[PDB]
Amino acid sequence: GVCQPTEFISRHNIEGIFTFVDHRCVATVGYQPQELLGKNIVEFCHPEDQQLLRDSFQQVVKLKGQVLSVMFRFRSKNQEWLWMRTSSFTFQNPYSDEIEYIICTNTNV
Amino acid sequence: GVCQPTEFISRHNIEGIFTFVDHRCVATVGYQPQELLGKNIVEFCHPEDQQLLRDSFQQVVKLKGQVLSVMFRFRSKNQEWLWMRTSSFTFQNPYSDEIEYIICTNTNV
Repeated sequence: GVCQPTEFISRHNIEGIFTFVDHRCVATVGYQPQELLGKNIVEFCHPEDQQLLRDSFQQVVKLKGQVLSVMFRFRSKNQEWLWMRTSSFTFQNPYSDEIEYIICTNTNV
Repeated sequence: GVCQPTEFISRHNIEGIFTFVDHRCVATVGYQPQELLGKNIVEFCHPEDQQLLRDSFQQVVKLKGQVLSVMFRFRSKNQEWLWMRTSSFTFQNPYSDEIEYIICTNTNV
């Protein structure tokens, strides 16, 4: 049942900064979580795809709890553009209903 | 870019108890997080698929950090068996490398 990884989950603040990444990012895009944490996801995005990815972040926060999916090229550690299909949605605190973070699942396609 | 959901992320203890579920579970399997949290995932598994799912949970902890993927039928709230493809892996504390959670991404096939 052993899988090689094909996706990783990240958490982001509303501006796009990585605040959590699981270790599958090493296999998927070549970076350790430590190399991504504190950086904006848009810094790893192909310049042509940056408005898509920005629009995704803006919209996911406007309709809290709605899921979006976007496709964009991600800069791997090995200096390749990797096509990524990322689903995004906000996670609300169960008690205040405020946005706690944006949850991204980033799949290499 | 709006997506209807057909996967959700859960976290589990080593025995399979749900300790986290995102709200996409409502669309995917019909339950609120509160209906899953504190129950074992095996309680929602078709009896014929229970040993596969047990074997998954046993092995993911043995090779901590390795990703596994299993297919099993999940009992939805609407009393239907839904085929689920679940990837599982343990998330390690960044400083001790001890297991903190099992992270499951549960996708309706």
